[PDB]
Amino acid sequence: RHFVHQFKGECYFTNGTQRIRLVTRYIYNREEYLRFDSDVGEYRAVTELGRHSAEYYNKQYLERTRAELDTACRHNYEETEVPTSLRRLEQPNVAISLSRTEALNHHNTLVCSVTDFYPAKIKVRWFRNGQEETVGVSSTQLIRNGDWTFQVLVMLEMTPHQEVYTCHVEHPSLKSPITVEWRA
Amino acid sequence: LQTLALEVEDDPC
Amino acid sequence: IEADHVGFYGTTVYQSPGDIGQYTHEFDGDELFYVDLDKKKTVWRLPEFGQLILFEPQGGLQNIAAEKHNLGCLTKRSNFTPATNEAPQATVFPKSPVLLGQPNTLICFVDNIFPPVINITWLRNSKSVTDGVYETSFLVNRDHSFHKLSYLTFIPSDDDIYDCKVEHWGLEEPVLKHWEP
Ligand code: NA
Ligand code: NA
Repeated sequence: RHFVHQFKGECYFTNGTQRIRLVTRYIYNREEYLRFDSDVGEYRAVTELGRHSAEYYNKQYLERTRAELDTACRHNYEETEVPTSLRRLEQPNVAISLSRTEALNHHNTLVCSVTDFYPAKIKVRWFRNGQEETVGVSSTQLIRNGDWTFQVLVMLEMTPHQEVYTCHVEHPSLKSPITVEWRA
Repeated sequence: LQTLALEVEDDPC
Repeated sequence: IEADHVGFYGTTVYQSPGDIGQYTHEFDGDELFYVDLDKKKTVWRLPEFGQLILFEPQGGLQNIAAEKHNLGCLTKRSNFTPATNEAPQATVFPKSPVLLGQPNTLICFVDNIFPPVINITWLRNSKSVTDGVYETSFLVNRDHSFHKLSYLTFIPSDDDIYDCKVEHWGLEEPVLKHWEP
């Protein structure tokens, strides 16, 4: 038999620190039983396991827990995330591969691999002879590598004829977009 | 510059 | 909850038996640091962040002690209801497009981990590989399970086959996820 307890402190930020919401969670195994939520303003029992806990936490800790919206959430964001997490900029690498061996008049997929970028915001577009492609484009979910970089693969359904295909990538880390060409 | 914990508060038992 | 950014601060896990604890911060879903509880040291995922930002480990040790206490109270109050073992799910993918002869990293992403005890190991041609490997902390999920990533740095070759092997109490047999160029 194994037993687990978790505590989660969560600071949600909108428009910098103009809007902050603090949520703390007390969890037994995987059951959240007690929660503070700054939008509520007090602790509440989430399940019966926390029924008598919520009154005690409100009586003993509530002023400190509310104060943490400023002393922890706002402080950590303005003083420490602004100069580290929020200024990190990693430029994407862009490569194009064909899914299947190239054959005239045969269906294929062009894959634009966009890798190692940060932050997550990115715009990837496929072009054919300068014409943006709408239908036949698909994308993997954004893949979190766990090392503070992302990757995404953007696919284009196509059929090689006779001409030129371009993957186009815009990202906050780039002064100008990246373009990579493939010729049929 | 220092980042601070959100504090775990003690259950009453 | 919609937001532009999310910080996870004070994040603490404690488990018994075994006195297993973890303290982490995260920002927008990536690990800022964990506190090494044996060495009482803050270990930042990006070292340059920790050169600029101080986290005193005592704050992590305090939360760990409070969670050890809370684990004690809640196990008794639940009448010693034990954790349910989940079956983790694993996937392997490369960090960058694979080119023979060019260094790369295999990433074994393991999800639905609960309780947070696991053994993730790599095999090359069915033989254990440990040099250079590193893994993340247990990163939290919204459903209060965990995920973890392991990294194998390697040079791709046509003659090498890789597996990520995952052992966990919620698996009858070890999970083996294959990858090759
Ligand atoms: Na108080
Ligand atoms: Na674009």
